[PDB]
Amino acid sequence: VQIGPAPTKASLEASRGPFTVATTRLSANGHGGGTIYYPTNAGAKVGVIAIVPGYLSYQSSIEWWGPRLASHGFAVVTIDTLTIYDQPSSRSSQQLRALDQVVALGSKSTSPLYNKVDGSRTGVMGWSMGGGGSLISAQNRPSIKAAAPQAPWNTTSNFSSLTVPTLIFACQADVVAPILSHAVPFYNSMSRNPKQYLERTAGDHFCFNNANPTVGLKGVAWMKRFIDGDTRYTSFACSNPNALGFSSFRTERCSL
Repeated sequence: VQIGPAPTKASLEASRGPFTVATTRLSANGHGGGTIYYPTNAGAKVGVIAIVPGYLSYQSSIEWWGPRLASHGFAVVTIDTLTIYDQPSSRSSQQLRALDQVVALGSKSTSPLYNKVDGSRTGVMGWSMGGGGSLISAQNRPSIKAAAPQAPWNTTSNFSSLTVPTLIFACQADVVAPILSHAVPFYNSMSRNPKQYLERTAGDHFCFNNANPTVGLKGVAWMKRFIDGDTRYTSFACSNPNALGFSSFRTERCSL
């Protein structure tokens, strides 16, 4: 599907895409509740992205993605977890529940999301333990169309089964999830999928939590290309962004 205008570097670096963003609450049901960001004027049904925070953290740590992605044509739910101590596998379960519940609101005539969402097109994102959780979600539910975790943290690194297109945002100087034992092994384990690695120069573990323009371009382009199948975004999704402030870029099985 092709939603919205032809993309440009400027339009993807901008604070917002073309659409106006509303919100509605996701009640706590097997997670800590969330906010659903959605476009009011996409003109067609949109896919769903669920985003999960890190250890000891709340929705605010991942919130900037909500309006950013929603304004380009996605329903984006940012959740709190059952507890702030929850580990990656629990965060994955909660993320999948949030996806399913947003999809179900799209079929509820009393929901603001009624007739606005397409449950056949879904993605997962998240930070830190929620980034590990997003890789776990993609591993456990291969019908997901795209994953784009940031500063992912996980105690194991065998993501070789993944078939989901996966972009890893990595923080070069991360002390919490050091890249040589977390992000890089996670990336290297993958061989069956379109995949990408983008590393922020001298970044600490929180380096993706505050709305960088290249990060925003990449996350939207990856989700457009792989959730929507929108080949207008292939060049933005697959290319080195050639941006100041990034120390490494790698991609495979992301052609043209």
